[PDB]
Parts: sequence; C-alpha cells; structure tokens
Amino acid sequence: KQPIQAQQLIELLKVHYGIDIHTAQFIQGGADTNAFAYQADSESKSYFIKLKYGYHDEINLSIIRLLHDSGIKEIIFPIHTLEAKLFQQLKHFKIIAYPFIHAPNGFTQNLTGKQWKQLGKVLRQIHETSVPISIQQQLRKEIYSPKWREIVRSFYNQIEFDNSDDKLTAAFKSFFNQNSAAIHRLVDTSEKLSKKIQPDLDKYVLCHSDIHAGNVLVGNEESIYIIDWDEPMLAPKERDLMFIGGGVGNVWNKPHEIQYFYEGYGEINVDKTILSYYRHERIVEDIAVYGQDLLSRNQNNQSRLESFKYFKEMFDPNNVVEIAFATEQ
Ligand SMILES: NCCNS(=O)(=O)c1ccc(Cl)c2ccncc12
Ligand code: NI
Repeated sequence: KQPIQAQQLIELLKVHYGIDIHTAQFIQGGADTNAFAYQADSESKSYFIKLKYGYHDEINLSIIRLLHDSGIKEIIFPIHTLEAKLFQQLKHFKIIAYPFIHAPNGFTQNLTGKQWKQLGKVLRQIHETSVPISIQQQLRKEIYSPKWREIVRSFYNQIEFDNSDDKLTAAFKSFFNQNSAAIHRLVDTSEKLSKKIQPDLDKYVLCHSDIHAGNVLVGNEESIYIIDWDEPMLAPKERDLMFIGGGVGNVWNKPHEIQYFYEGYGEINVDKTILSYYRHERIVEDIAVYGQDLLSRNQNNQSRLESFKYFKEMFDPNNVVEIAFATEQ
C-alpha cells in the first residue's frame, strides 16, 4: 500500500537530486493529501521525502519561497533538485524533499515561554509579510461560506436505527444524538456570528489556515518550525490567532501561555467576534468532514476509525468545544 519502494526511491533521489541515499524507509502517514512520506538517509544527512498525487500537486511553494525570502527561518525549506528546482514532477507524482527533522510536534511537546514568544513573533513576521498582487490572485480568501454549516445540518434527519449500519457507524450515530444540542449550538452560532461580521479585505493578511500544536515542530530551544503550508490563505489574523488558547489536540489551552505568545506577536487589537467565529466554524467543518466520513458508503474503512476518535475528543474536557462556548477575551 506504499507507492515507490526501496531501491526505487533511492534511484529516483540520486537521479534528480544527485544525492546518494543508502537507506529510505516509508512512514505510515504524516499529513495526508495524497502524499506519502519517506525517510531517506545519505551517508551523513537524513532527508524527509514527500510524494504527492491526487489532491497533492498545487502551488503553495510560492509561499515558502515568499516566506524564506521574507526571512523566516522557522520554516522548513525544500532541497533543490539538480534542475535547480524545489520539486520534481513525474508523470504520475510529485517529489518534494526536505532536510529531515526529528522533533516531537506540539501534541507531545510543549513550548517554553521563550518558544511561545518566538512563535508569536513568527506568526507576526508572517502576518505582516507583504503578498505580491500576483500571489494574492491565487490564495483562497475568507468568504464565510456556509458550505460547512449546511453539510452539518444535513446530518440532523439522518440519525436513527438502520440495520444497514455497523458497530462504528452506530456509536457515531449515538454520540451524535448524545450531543445533538451542543452541535446545533455550534452551527447556529457560527451562522449568527457570520452575520455580525463586516468583511474587510484590507485587514486580511497571509495566514497558515490551520496552525495548531500539530503543525509546530518543537525543537531544541529555538529550533521550532511551522510546517504544513499546503492550504495557506488570506484572512483576518483571527483565522490564525484563534488557535492560541484554542485547545486543539487538547493542548494550547493554558491561559498563561497566551501571554507568552502575545509577548512575541506584540499585543494588538483582535476582533473577538471574528476570533470566536473561527473557533466555532472550524469545529463545524470538522464535524462536517468527520460526519460525511462516517455516513454513506463504508468504503473509507480504516480512516473512519480516526475520524470518530478525533470527533469525540473535540467534546472532551477543556478541548475545542469547551473553549469555544466559554467565550473568553
Ligand atoms: N514529527 C517528528 C519528526 N519528523 S516527522 O516525520 O514527523 C515530519 C513531519 C512533517 C514534515 Cl513537513 C517534516 C519535515 C521534515 N522532517 C520531518 C517531518
Ligand atoms: Ni535558509
């Protein structure tokens, strides 16, 4: 169930990057976007290899270049290919090598105040980094699409017994009821907030659409990195800021770290109506995405196991749902 194989990746790497890899293992996942990851090692340097297919090939590297250019070291820059490129397109898939980084992500590695400040500084460097007109005309933009809200509302009349349902699809069906009220409150609120917000395409900055503890690699002491730049966007800073104290992953939910963060980001003016909105909409979408996954055709077997898992966590103590409803500064 793995694309390339042993000596095959090695041959690929050596052909397009002129690197001599002796070992090249396959990793079970990482950040799935039709992208498999491998840890290829050279006589002295380890590399993180990524192969993209379907919802993979795009143009986000237009940002990491813009960001590297802007001078943000807290980003993992791609290894150039012999044709002097940052990737290697191959009829079937795309190759994107990175220097390998061993560093627990934020879900198993907390940040030191210092690091919390450093993150705040970077998120700011980024939020400030000017975006070329030609780049803006690409980046998706905050529209407040009810896409997600609507998909969730669909489920409502779809929760009931149907022998055509197995164990898993069942627990979910039930967990959904058991929390029926809370969920409607997320849709009806995300919607309500949606109306109270007067858009302003001028206060929109470059944002890492989904910057949670899962995408901060916490290294030695300054070696923090903000990974996953597949779907960056242009939105009010609150699109990113909502994660600080947001509780995603059941971490990043300790009020005192928020202070540390704004220290580096430099305390400014945050729209709490917008901040609150994102915390709600995000959960909606998650419910939407996970929902579909657990309703329809059990064809997505071995996946739906996790969807359900994450789905439930959202409701655990001091997790994203608790925090959203506890609308605090
Ligand atoms: N996360 C612990 C250490 N390495 S890793 O496989 O998870 C990993 C995940 C995601 C990205 Cl983008 C990477 C980039 C470079 N090295 C390791 C990377
Ligand atoms: Ni550099």
